[PDB]
Amino acid sequence: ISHILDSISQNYLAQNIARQAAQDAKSLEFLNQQLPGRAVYLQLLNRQQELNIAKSSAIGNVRIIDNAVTDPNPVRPKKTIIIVIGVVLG
Amino acid sequence: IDLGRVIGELIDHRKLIISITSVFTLFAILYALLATPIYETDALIQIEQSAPETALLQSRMILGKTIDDLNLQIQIEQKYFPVIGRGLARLMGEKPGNIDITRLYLPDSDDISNNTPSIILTVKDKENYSINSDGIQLNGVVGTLLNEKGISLLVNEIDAKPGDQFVITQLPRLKAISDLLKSFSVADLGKDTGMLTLTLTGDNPKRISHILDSISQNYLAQNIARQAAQDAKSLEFLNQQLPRAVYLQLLNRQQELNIAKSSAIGNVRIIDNAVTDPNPVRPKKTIIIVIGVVLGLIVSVVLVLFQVFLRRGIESPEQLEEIGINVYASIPISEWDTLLAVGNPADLAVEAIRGLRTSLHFAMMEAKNNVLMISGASPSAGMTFISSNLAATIAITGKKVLFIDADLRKGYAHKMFGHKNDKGLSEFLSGQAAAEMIIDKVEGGGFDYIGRGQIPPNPAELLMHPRFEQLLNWASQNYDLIIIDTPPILAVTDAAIIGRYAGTCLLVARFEKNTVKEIDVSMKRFEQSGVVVKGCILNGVVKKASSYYRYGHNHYGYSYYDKK
Ligand SMILES: Nc1ncnc2c1ncn2[C@@H]1O[C@H](COP(=O)(O)OP(=O)(O)O)[C@@H](O)[C@H]1O
Ligand SMILES: [Mg+2]
Repeated sequence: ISHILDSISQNYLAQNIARQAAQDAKSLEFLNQQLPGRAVYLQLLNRQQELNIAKSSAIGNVRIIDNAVTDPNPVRPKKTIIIVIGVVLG
Repeated sequence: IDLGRVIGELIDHRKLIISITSVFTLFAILYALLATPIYETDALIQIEQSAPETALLQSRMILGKTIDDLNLQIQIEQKYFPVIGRGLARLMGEKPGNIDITRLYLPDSDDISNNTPSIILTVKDKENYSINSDGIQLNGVVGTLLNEKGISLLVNEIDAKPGDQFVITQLPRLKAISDLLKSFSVADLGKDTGMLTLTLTGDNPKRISHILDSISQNYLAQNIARQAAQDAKSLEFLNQQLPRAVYLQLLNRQQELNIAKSSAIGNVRIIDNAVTDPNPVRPKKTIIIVIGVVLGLIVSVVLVLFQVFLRRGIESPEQLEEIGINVYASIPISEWDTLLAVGNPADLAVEAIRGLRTSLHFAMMEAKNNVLMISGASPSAGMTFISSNLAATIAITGKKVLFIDADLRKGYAHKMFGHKNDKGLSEFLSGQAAAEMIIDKVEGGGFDYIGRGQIPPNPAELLMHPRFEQLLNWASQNYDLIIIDTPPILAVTDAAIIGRYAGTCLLVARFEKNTVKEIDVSMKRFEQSGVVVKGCILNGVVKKASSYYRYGHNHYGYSYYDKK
């Protein structure tokens, strides 16, 4: 469960940075599909790199302060409340 | 009432309680098993709020687009003749047949009520099929479309077995939308987030996921399109406004608006495409069966609670003795035209009649004569059962007993003893028979008996004849005991006439059929006519736990024999 919670954290970490870039990635996606007067072609090249840098540097909103560790004491079953209820119910 | 009373009542009515509860649980289980399972699929939508988006998802514009895409106005239902044929077919492991229809145009009757025309498709094989709307039979084949009789139908990929029928309904577009809108719900799940949780329920697990995907995609296309439209409208005017430095400046704005429209991206977003939860959400079998048990119990309890508060019959001899009525015996029901005292002398009811025989030997002493009249309140209370068996238990003790069947109305003692039916008590009272010709011997008995004879038209007036007292005065010298069986006193007055010549009179009370006031009314009707009723005989007692808790004793009696 500690390996799973580490995977969930890292996937959400890798995924979150990607999400903010997704708005600029879709713009970059259509720009690459739209790369063919020449002065405008240079203006597109300036937008071409600006979308490359924005996507690459767009990592934010998620920080993992602590990695997953397992509490060695089980949370269930709660032996004391079970035995106590066993006495009282009996 | 207390704990013992109610627990005894529950023990006594345990058959009723168990049967009613089991019927309720059986109905609950049959519903939980035969009800069609309804699944639920969910998608997650994340808007870039989320208030106006909900009403646009549930609109007839978005939902109506899904009905057109998936042809949700073509309703196909497997044909099952009963209201349970679908559920049991699922239990038998039969996979439900499904046919894919891509084109359906019915003749559109559109009459006063049936705005939804319907046909019935009967699968003949994997390839061809039949159609019958109103008896008109039409043969169709997968592939080749059908345009006949004003009926357009295109069936693709019949996945079923031959013989299966299907009801194909072409419901109106609004009805298809209203059905979808009824099962389709939208939520926010955070009340602030841009997340929308689209859920959809239905009996088909695969179909509802295709529908929720169509709804989501349509909503996604529309949402993004609107954001795209603003930039498409500006780029539209730019294309309309292009007429050299400003021209190049507009060219930069030209592509900057091309990129935006191309990028698109609605504020709304999809994070999870629709998948169906394989566990049905309805019917909830556990809560249905549990309610079936609990509802069956509270119904069984109120019925038992009613029968307890409504019953008025006698429950124990104590009820009769609270009024001052001596109960000389309590005869149990004999579970065994025969005399019980002769057929089964060891019966528990004969053992109780022997206890009456010894109780009478002490009560019939100090009486005027040896004549014992046995009457009762209501018919079929056991007056003939007790008097005839009491005569049999006194006959084995070596006494001469005469059993007179003075029930000139419905007396059947002659049938119970073996009869020469001629010359009974009627023929004697009417003067057409001598006292010696009417006495007959019980074969397996030990006592003589006088039958009623032919039913007279005036039974109560015959018993008033002075011949009846002459017969009793004559028989009282040739017999040690005369037992007179009579009709019930609350029916006719015959017993009050006969009771004038009987030294001892006993009433027979039926266990649950007679009431305490009914027996008190009977004893006071005798006393009003000069007949002193010595006591009562409670008849037909059954073993009941309620009597053991209400009173200390159930008054049934114990079995005492050596088992061999
Ligand atoms: N304690 C009993 N046990 C078994 N059967 C009984 C008992 N009392 C009556 N019966 C039966 O129920 C019927 C009613 O008895 P019956 O003598 O005809 O009633 P009555 O003369 O009071 O109208 C009879 O067939 C009788 O055999
Ligand atoms: Mg009778």
